[PDB]
Amino acid sequence: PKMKTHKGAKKRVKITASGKVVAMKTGKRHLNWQKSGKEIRQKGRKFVLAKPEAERIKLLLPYE
Amino acid sequence: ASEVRIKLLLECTECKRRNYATEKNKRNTPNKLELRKYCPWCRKHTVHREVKI
RNA sequence: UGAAAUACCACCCUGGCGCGGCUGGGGGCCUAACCCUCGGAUGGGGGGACAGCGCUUGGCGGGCAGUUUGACUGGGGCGGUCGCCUCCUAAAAGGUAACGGAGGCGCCCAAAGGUCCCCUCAGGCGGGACGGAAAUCCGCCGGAGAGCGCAAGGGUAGAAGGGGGCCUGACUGCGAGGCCUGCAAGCCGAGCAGGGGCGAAAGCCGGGCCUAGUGAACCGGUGGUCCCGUGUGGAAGGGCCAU
RNA sequence: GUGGAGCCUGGGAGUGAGGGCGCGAGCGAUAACGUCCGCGUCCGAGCGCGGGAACAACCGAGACCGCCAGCUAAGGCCCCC
RNA sequence: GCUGGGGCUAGGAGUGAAAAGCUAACCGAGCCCGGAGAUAGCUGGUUCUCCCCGAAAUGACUUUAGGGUCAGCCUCAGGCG
RNA sequence: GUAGGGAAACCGAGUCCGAACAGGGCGCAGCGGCCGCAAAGUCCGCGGCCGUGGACCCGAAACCGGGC
RNA sequence: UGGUUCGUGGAGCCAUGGGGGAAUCUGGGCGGACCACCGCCUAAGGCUAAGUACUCCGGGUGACCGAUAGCGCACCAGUAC
RNA sequence: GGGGGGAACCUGGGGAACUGAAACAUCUCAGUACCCAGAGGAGAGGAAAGAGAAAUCGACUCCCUGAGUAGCGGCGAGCGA
Ligand SMILES: [Mg+2]
Ligand SMILES: [Mg+2]
Ligand SMILES: [Mg+2]
Ligand SMILES: [Mg+2]
Ligand SMILES: [Mg+2]
Ligand SMILES: [Mg+2]
Ligand SMILES: [Mg+2]
Ligand SMILES: [Mg+2]
Ligand SMILES: [Mg+2]
Ligand SMILES: [Mg+2]
Ligand SMILES: [Mg+2]
Ligand SMILES: [Mg+2]
Ligand SMILES: [Mg+2]
Ligand SMILES: [Mg+2]
Ligand SMILES: [Mg+2]
Ligand SMILES: [Mg+2]
Ligand SMILES: [Mg+2]
Ligand SMILES: [Mg+2]
Ligand SMILES: [Mg+2]
Ligand SMILES: [Mg+2]
Ligand SMILES: [Mg+2]
Ligand SMILES: [Mg+2]
Ligand SMILES: [Mg+2]
Ligand SMILES: [Mg+2]
Ligand SMILES: [Mg+2]
Ligand SMILES: [Mg+2]
Ligand SMILES: [Mg+2]
Ligand SMILES: [Mg+2]
Ligand SMILES: [Mg+2]
Ligand SMILES: [Mg+2]
Ligand SMILES: [Mg+2]
Ligand SMILES: [Mg+2]
Ligand SMILES: [Mg+2]
Ligand SMILES: [Mg+2]
Ligand SMILES: [Mg+2]
Ligand SMILES: [Mg+2]
Ligand SMILES: [Mg+2]
Ligand SMILES: [Mg+2]
Ligand SMILES: [Mg+2]
Ligand SMILES: [Mg+2]
Ligand SMILES: [Mg+2]
Ligand SMILES: [Mg+2]
Ligand SMILES: [Mg+2]
Ligand SMILES: [Mg+2]
Ligand SMILES: [Mg+2]
Ligand SMILES: [Mg+2]
Ligand SMILES: [Mg+2]
Ligand SMILES: [Mg+2]
Ligand SMILES: [Mg+2]
Ligand SMILES: [Mg+2]
Ligand SMILES: [Mg+2]
Ligand SMILES: [Mg+2]
Ligand SMILES: [Mg+2]
Ligand SMILES: [Mg+2]
Ligand SMILES: [Mg+2]
Ligand SMILES: [Mg+2]
Ligand SMILES: [Mg+2]
Ligand SMILES: [Mg+2]
Ligand SMILES: [Mg+2]
Ligand SMILES: [Mg+2]
Ligand SMILES: [Mg+2]
Ligand SMILES: [Mg+2]
Ligand SMILES: [Mg+2]
Ligand SMILES: [Mg+2]
Ligand SMILES: [Mg+2]
Ligand SMILES: [Mg+2]
Ligand SMILES: [Mg+2]
Ligand SMILES: [Mg+2]
Ligand SMILES: [Mg+2]
Ligand SMILES: [Mg+2]
Ligand SMILES: [Mg+2]
Ligand SMILES: [Mg+2]
Ligand SMILES: [Mg+2]
Ligand SMILES: [Mg+2]
Ligand SMILES: [Mg+2]
Ligand SMILES: [Mg+2]
Ligand SMILES: [Mg+2]
Ligand SMILES: [Mg+2]
Ligand SMILES: [Mg+2]
Ligand SMILES: [Mg+2]
Ligand SMILES: [Mg+2]
Ligand SMILES: [Mg+2]
Ligand SMILES: [Mg+2]
Ligand SMILES: [Mg+2]
Ligand SMILES: [Mg+2]
Ligand SMILES: [Mg+2]
Ligand SMILES: [Mg+2]
Ligand SMILES: [Mg+2]
Ligand SMILES: [Mg+2]
Ligand SMILES: [Mg+2]
Ligand SMILES: [Mg+2]
Ligand SMILES: [Mg+2]
Ligand SMILES: [Mg+2]
Ligand SMILES: [Mg+2]
Ligand SMILES: [Mg+2]
Ligand SMILES: [Mg+2]
Ligand SMILES: [Mg+2]
Ligand SMILES: [Mg+2]
Ligand SMILES: [Mg+2]
Ligand SMILES: [Mg+2]
Ligand SMILES: [Mg+2]
Ligand SMILES: [Mg+2]
Ligand SMILES: [Mg+2]
Ligand SMILES: [Mg+2]
Ligand SMILES: [Mg+2]
Ligand SMILES: [Mg+2]
Ligand SMILES: [Mg+2]
Ligand SMILES: [Mg+2]
Ligand SMILES: [Mg+2]
Ligand SMILES: [Mg+2]
Ligand SMILES: [Mg+2]
Ligand SMILES: [Mg+2]
Ligand SMILES: [Mg+2]
Ligand SMILES: [Mg+2]
Ligand SMILES: [Mg+2]
Ligand SMILES: [Mg+2]
Ligand SMILES: [Mg+2]
Ligand SMILES: [Mg+2]
Ligand SMILES: [Mg+2]
Ligand SMILES: [Mg+2]
Ligand SMILES: [Mg+2]
Ligand SMILES: [Mg+2]
Ligand SMILES: [Mg+2]
Ligand SMILES: [Mg+2]
Ligand SMILES: [Mg+2]
Ligand SMILES: [Mg+2]
Ligand SMILES: [Mg+2]
Ligand SMILES: [Mg+2]
Ligand SMILES: [Mg+2]
Ligand SMILES: [Mg+2]
Ligand SMILES: [Mg+2]
Ligand SMILES: [Mg+2]
Ligand SMILES: [Mg+2]
Ligand SMILES: [Mg+2]
Ligand SMILES: [Mg+2]
Ligand SMILES: [Mg+2]
Ligand SMILES: [Mg+2]
Ligand SMILES: [Mg+2]
Ligand SMILES: [Mg+2]
Ligand SMILES: [Mg+2]
Ligand SMILES: [Mg+2]
Ligand SMILES: [Mg+2]
Ligand SMILES: [Mg+2]
Ligand SMILES: [Mg+2]
Ligand SMILES: [Mg+2]
Ligand SMILES: [Mg+2]
Ligand SMILES: [Mg+2]
Ligand SMILES: [Mg+2]
Ligand SMILES: [Mg+2]
Ligand SMILES: [Mg+2]
Ligand SMILES: [Mg+2]
Ligand SMILES: [Mg+2]
Ligand SMILES: [Mg+2]
Ligand SMILES: [Mg+2]
Ligand SMILES: [Mg+2]
Ligand SMILES: [Mg+2]
Ligand SMILES: [Mg+2]
Ligand SMILES: [Mg+2]
Ligand SMILES: [Mg+2]
Ligand SMILES: [Mg+2]
Ligand SMILES: [Mg+2]
Ligand SMILES: [Mg+2]
Ligand SMILES: [Mg+2]
Ligand SMILES: [Mg+2]
Ligand SMILES: [Mg+2]
Ligand SMILES: [Mg+2]
Ligand SMILES: [Mg+2]
Ligand SMILES: [Mg+2]
Ligand SMILES: [Mg+2]
Ligand SMILES: [Mg+2]
Ligand SMILES: [Mg+2]
Ligand SMILES: [Mg+2]
Ligand SMILES: [Mg+2]
Ligand SMILES: [Mg+2]
Ligand SMILES: [Mg+2]
Ligand SMILES: [Mg+2]
Ligand SMILES: [Mg+2]
Ligand SMILES: [Mg+2]
Ligand SMILES: [Mg+2]
Ligand SMILES: [Mg+2]
Ligand SMILES: [Mg+2]
Ligand SMILES: [Mg+2]
Ligand SMILES: [Mg+2]
Ligand SMILES: [Mg+2]
Ligand SMILES: [Mg+2]
Ligand SMILES: [Mg+2]
Ligand SMILES: [Mg+2]
Ligand SMILES: [Mg+2]
Ligand SMILES: [Mg+2]
Ligand SMILES: [Mg+2]
Ligand SMILES: [Mg+2]
Ligand SMILES: [Mg+2]
Ligand SMILES: [Mg+2]
Ligand SMILES: [Mg+2]
Ligand SMILES: [Mg+2]
Ligand SMILES: [Mg+2]
Ligand SMILES: [Mg+2]
Ligand SMILES: [Mg+2]
Ligand SMILES: [Mg+2]
Ligand SMILES: [Mg+2]
Ligand SMILES: [Mg+2]
Ligand SMILES: [Mg+2]
Ligand SMILES: [Mg+2]
Ligand SMILES: [Mg+2]
Ligand SMILES: [Mg+2]
Ligand SMILES: [Zn+2]
Repeated sequence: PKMKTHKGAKKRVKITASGKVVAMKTGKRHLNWQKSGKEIRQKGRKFVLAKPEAERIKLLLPYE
Repeated sequence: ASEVRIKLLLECTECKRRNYATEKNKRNTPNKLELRKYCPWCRKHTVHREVKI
């Protein structure tokens, strides 16, 4: 039967207009007091997943 | 960080918002930290005060 | 006269008493629900509003049920080990294994941080009350063998070492370009803007001589924000920023 | 330097038990067809061919098919040959 | 005490002067049908021909270590030159 | 499929972070002589591989239900 | 407690085992806690074709099988054993 | 009038486990297998105390779509209007 959308992927990740997979940087959910303002600021941005991992995630989103 | 080396927040004294997290040794420093920091809401430097984390 | 001032009329406090409603407990009795029993049963006898049983609360509970009970390893078990830092092994780029050889981390500092100004060690010899191998003082020699919070290595006085003054850049908003690299992480970073610190200034400042001092998600807390709000306005509860 | 070279994008893998030898070390006993790395090589997949009495990995050499033709390699040239 | 006939007790259950004994010739949980083609990171097996290329047994991480994901190495198509 | 960016309100060849008119992230643009050629995209056929099913085939020891 | 996409979630709705327990239209249920506004609907009685499912049975037809195939059985088969 | 029977289909009352989550308990397999009661050529459902945002629609059943959407979920595996 028809493939199901993986909802863990759908909730964490976005496929961009050209087919990149963009996610939120990790590492700032907690334990942030002794992290420089540089670490916190930069971890607040989106990044582009490396191609091998992006190809896997995209197959999980067959209808995006 | 330990039982005597606590983490804490710095609260802008004018607009009340907590803008900074840091640490101190409460044996060496029993009194509240007071430090002039740049507050991005007031957009200027302000005395910030130690507050419970 | 005090703050208030009187006889009498209320209403209400105070705290208690006697009646009463309404129950909350307890003690005693009763009989009729309910239970037991009796050649007799629309009855008599016994128990009795308990016990049994229904719903719900917490508790004890291998009698039973489903399972869990790590890996490496000169076989397995036992012992040891599991992440991170330093040195060697490592064959002069990088990287490189063994239950190979040695150590250390799971902290700390409100200054042990920024800037400005100043200062220079250990050690050896001679000399000086108590005062010594070694306390403090004076001279001469002494490039770094001292110091740099803590392992080791690198680095270092033309300071990163010692002292003082003013300070909070132990910034907010970003970030060219790179190191490293399977991912995800880790690392370095000029410069631009906001508002500052020190300095006459050139300038420096996004913690600490550097390399360990750490933990991805999920779930939840707290402070902001005022973005969503299930017909509508709110609210409930979410999101976003910070921890 | 034109090579079954290199680079970019994408489709399909398989492999993640290696092993011997030479050199450089550690471990072991300046032991092991021992073990664990590094550089290389061959076997693996060339148990096809010549030599080494026989013999994956030593020496020689990379088998498209055929020939009762010639030259060589290592190794050999008394006989088995 | 032994024995005939007639009866009752069974599967997490019986029965057991206790051996986990016996419950229809294998009982630490009977047999049959069914869920059912359970599941098996294990072992085995996998069928015509010819042509070209042609690996790996490493690294990281892994309740991981004879299994995997990614990278490395092979192969095909397009492109670059 | 023809628009993307943002958690979203929303805005839109832009948008998000931001005080920024700063910087960055993710985005935005045919060949020939009106024509032919080609193409975004999409539809169908064919083929490789993937997902869901027992999913290349055979094989447990077992677990459960209902009966004997 | 169950049903629903809803596994306690902000948890409404529909169903109900236990306890409490109404009203007759100005009555009552719903629009996802709740309150207001605005709308929708009329619970606690019952019935109702057709369109849908299946294939013991009859027929029609196959880029379905052809006796190890096709039903377990082409034949005296749910038989012998 | 009832009783019993009928391949499969249907409704109601009860209701697993292997398995998947590369262990496992919530979760999944699944209200499936299966037992039982009842129905009939069908059964169930059915004439709004409906939907839910349309100032709207207008019983029920069934197919296509909406849609693997909205959501649910040790926010895992998966489930799924
Ligand atoms: Mg999720
Ligand atoms: Mg994060
Ligand atoms: Mg975390
Ligand atoms: Mg956070
Ligand atoms: Mg958060
Ligand atoms: Mg720090
Ligand atoms: Mg900082
Ligand atoms: Mg900070
Ligand atoms: Mg920020
Ligand atoms: Mg779609
Ligand atoms: Mg009495
Ligand atoms: Mg009595
Ligand atoms: Mg009595
Ligand atoms: Mg009682
Ligand atoms: Mg009773
Ligand atoms: Mg109660
Ligand atoms: Mg209890
Ligand atoms: Mg117990
Ligand atoms: Mg047990
Ligand atoms: Mg279970
Ligand atoms: Mg199980
Ligand atoms: Mg466990
Ligand atoms: Mg355990
Ligand atoms: Mg364990
Ligand atoms: Mg093991
Ligand atoms: Mg083991
Ligand atoms: Mg051993
Ligand atoms: Mg082993
Ligand atoms: Mg061995
Ligand atoms: Mg041995
Ligand atoms: Mg070993
Ligand atoms: Mg042990
Ligand atoms: Mg070295
Ligand atoms: Mg080295
Ligand atoms: Mg080296
Ligand atoms: Mg070298
Ligand atoms: Mg490199
Ligand atoms: Mg060991
Ligand atoms: Mg000072
Ligand atoms: Mg220091
Ligand atoms: Mg001296
Ligand atoms: Mg002296
Ligand atoms: Mg003296
Ligand atoms: Mg002296
Ligand atoms: Mg020194
Ligand atoms: Mg020390
Ligand atoms: Mg100083
Ligand atoms: Mg100073
Ligand atoms: Mg001043
Ligand atoms: Mg960069
Ligand atoms: Mg990287
Ligand atoms: Mg690191
Ligand atoms: Mg770090
Ligand atoms: Mg400035
Ligand atoms: Mg300035
Ligand atoms: Mg300035
Ligand atoms: Mg000045
Ligand atoms: Mg300046
Ligand atoms: Mg700077
Ligand atoms: Mg430090
Ligand atoms: Mg310093
Ligand atoms: Mg989880
Ligand atoms: Mg949360
Ligand atoms: Mg709003
Ligand atoms: Mg509003
Ligand atoms: Mg509303
Ligand atoms: Mg209002
Ligand atoms: Mg309000
Ligand atoms: Mg809110
Ligand atoms: Mg944060
Ligand atoms: Mg080639
Ligand atoms: Mg291809
Ligand atoms: Mg293929
Ligand atoms: Mg593979
Ligand atoms: Mg393999
Ligand atoms: Mg392996
Ligand atoms: Mg291996
Ligand atoms: Mg091996
Ligand atoms: Mg090995
Ligand atoms: Mg090896
Ligand atoms: Mg060797
Ligand atoms: Mg030699
Ligand atoms: Mg050697
Ligand atoms: Mg060595
Ligand atoms: Mg010897
Ligand atoms: Mg060997
Ligand atoms: Mg050897
Ligand atoms: Mg050796
Ligand atoms: Mg080798
Ligand atoms: Mg092999
Ligand atoms: Mg050879
Ligand atoms: Mg070869
Ligand atoms: Mg050979
Ligand atoms: Mg051979
Ligand atoms: Mg040979
Ligand atoms: Mg020979
Ligand atoms: Mg010979
Ligand atoms: Mg040989
Ligand atoms: Mg040999
Ligand atoms: Mg050849
Ligand atoms: Mg000749
Ligand atoms: Mg010769
Ligand atoms: Mg000879
Ligand atoms: Mg001769
Ligand atoms: Mg007898
Ligand atoms: Mg008998
Ligand atoms: Mg008998
Ligand atoms: Mg019996
Ligand atoms: Mg008995
Ligand atoms: Mg029985
Ligand atoms: Mg049994
Ligand atoms: Mg049984
Ligand atoms: Mg059993
Ligand atoms: Mg007996
Ligand atoms: Mg039998
Ligand atoms: Mg038996
Ligand atoms: Mg027997
Ligand atoms: Mg027996
Ligand atoms: Mg058993
Ligand atoms: Mg059966
Ligand atoms: Mg099954
Ligand atoms: Mg089987
Ligand atoms: Mg199955
Ligand atoms: Mg299993
Ligand atoms: Mg086959
Ligand atoms: Mg070839
Ligand atoms: Mg090799
Ligand atoms: Mg390996
Ligand atoms: Mg990894
Ligand atoms: Mg591990
Ligand atoms: Mg683990
Ligand atoms: Mg490992
Ligand atoms: Mg395995
Ligand atoms: Mg691969
Ligand atoms: Mg290559
Ligand atoms: Mg190649
Ligand atoms: Mg490729
Ligand atoms: Mg090509
Ligand atoms: Mg070429
Ligand atoms: Mg579209
Ligand atoms: Mg969006
Ligand atoms: Mg904003
Ligand atoms: Mg832009
Ligand atoms: Mg750009
Ligand atoms: Mg065309
Ligand atoms: Mg086309
Ligand atoms: Mg594929
Ligand atoms: Mg299946
Ligand atoms: Mg199967
Ligand atoms: Mg299959
Ligand atoms: Mg398949
Ligand atoms: Mg058995
Ligand atoms: Mg089980
Ligand atoms: Mg079991
Ligand atoms: Mg069992
Ligand atoms: Mg049974
Ligand atoms: Mg309820
Ligand atoms: Mg419920
Ligand atoms: Mg439920
Ligand atoms: Mg929830
Ligand atoms: Mg609900
Ligand atoms: Mg009720
Ligand atoms: Mg209710
Ligand atoms: Mg009304
Ligand atoms: Mg009313
Ligand atoms: Mg109601
Ligand atoms: Mg209600
Ligand atoms: Mg409604
Ligand atoms: Mg309501
Ligand atoms: Mg509402
Ligand atoms: Mg309505
Ligand atoms: Mg009709
Ligand atoms: Mg009908
Ligand atoms: Mg009909
Ligand atoms: Mg029909
Ligand atoms: Mg027929
Ligand atoms: Mg025929
Ligand atoms: Mg025959
Ligand atoms: Mg036959
Ligand atoms: Mg025949
Ligand atoms: Mg047959
Ligand atoms: Mg027949
Ligand atoms: Mg016969
Ligand atoms: Mg009947
Ligand atoms: Mg049912
Ligand atoms: Mg019934
Ligand atoms: Mg039920
Ligand atoms: Mg059961
Ligand atoms: Mg289960
Ligand atoms: Mg299954
Ligand atoms: Mg699965
Ligand atoms: Mg499992
Ligand atoms: Mg599994
Ligand atoms: Mg298991
Ligand atoms: Mg279920
Ligand atoms: Mg049923
Ligand atoms: Mg069935
Ligand atoms: Mg009946
Ligand atoms: Mg019947
Ligand atoms: Mg009909
Ligand atoms: Mg009917
Ligand atoms: Mg009806
Ligand atoms: Mg009606
Ligand atoms: Mg759609
Ligand atoms: Mg379900
Ligand atoms: Zn402020």
